[PDB]
Amino acid sequence: TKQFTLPDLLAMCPFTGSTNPHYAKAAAESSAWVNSYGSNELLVSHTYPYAGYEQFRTCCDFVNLLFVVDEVSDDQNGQDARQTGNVYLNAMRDPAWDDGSALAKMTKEFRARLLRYAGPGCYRRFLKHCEDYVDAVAREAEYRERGYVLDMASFETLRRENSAIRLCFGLFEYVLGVDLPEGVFEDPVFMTLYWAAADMVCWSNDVYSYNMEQAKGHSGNNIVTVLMRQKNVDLQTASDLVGEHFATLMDRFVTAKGGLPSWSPSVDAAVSDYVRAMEYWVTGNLEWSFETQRYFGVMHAEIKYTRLISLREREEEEL
Repeated sequence: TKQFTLPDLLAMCPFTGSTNPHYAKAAAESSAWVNSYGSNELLVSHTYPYAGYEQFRTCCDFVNLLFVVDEVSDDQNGQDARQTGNVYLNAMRDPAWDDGSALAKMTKEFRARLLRYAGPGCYRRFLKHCEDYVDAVAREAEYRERGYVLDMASFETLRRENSAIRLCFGLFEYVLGVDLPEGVFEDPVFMTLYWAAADMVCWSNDVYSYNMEQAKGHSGNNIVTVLMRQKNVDLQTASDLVGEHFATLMDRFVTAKGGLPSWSPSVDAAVSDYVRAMEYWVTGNLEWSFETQRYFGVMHAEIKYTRLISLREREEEEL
């Protein structure tokens, strides 16, 4: 198999995306903050287009910090990657903790930003998602250095955490300025929307990044690889099944959305803000994927329309 075509995820997406007007200034400041120790911030602008200046700058700094942790991690063994995670995690959990390293200082800077406006529920859930993320990144490093590909159900549990999508959803309440009450997170209809959206991001990202990951021997943390080995199907079929799974979760989302409970007028208004935020992430991640060069190369703009991934075209650009 020398080429395949990506599923038309944007055709399946009934939502209208937007961008953040504070991108130009806030992205540059966050690029400068990183450098002191633009494409990463574009994802943030697309996924948090409603965020105010200071909240959008916090979001930019946080995603960059994940990109830093992810990139240091992907180049490490299981022992070292776990050590990198514990620096991020200890600096998040413990105000007294700080080993003087660059990563701890970056973490503490972000923590201070988040703690200006984060409520007690946002911070509690966020630390919990920090522990799960670090563990999953550590394990992901362990499995990559061993050659071990997970079975599908084990893989989703792990990918849901090492994607850091629960941390990004975990900023909604910081950006919007409100803690949701615990009963909302326990409602089965709301959990349905949360997981459908979380998984839509994970699955689209994987089919888009598959070609880059496999060129780098990084493709075992990817649903396309898991589908091909667990289902014994070829690459185009794996693509096909990712498109089918995306459209089914999208069906689940638009339908569940129409059925949420009513708590109170102030809680219902915040719930609705949270749901639009999830929709914005799904759509913005699709649009950003063809705007950056990192998944599809120089032709990424044209690939938006052809959806063709070709080895010869790869060989044409590499030469």
